[PDB]
Amino acid sequence: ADNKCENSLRREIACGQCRDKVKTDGYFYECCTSDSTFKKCQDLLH
Repeated sequence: ADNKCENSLRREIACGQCRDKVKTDGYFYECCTSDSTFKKCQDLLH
């Protein structure tokens, strides 16, 4: 898929945080193109 975050600044800023917390390389690029993966990240930030 394409980089959704590239179009949504919020999605980019959000993934950036989880990328560090989750401590998983590629996570940022994964959640950016993964609606399901965002669910988990949404819980952590919550």
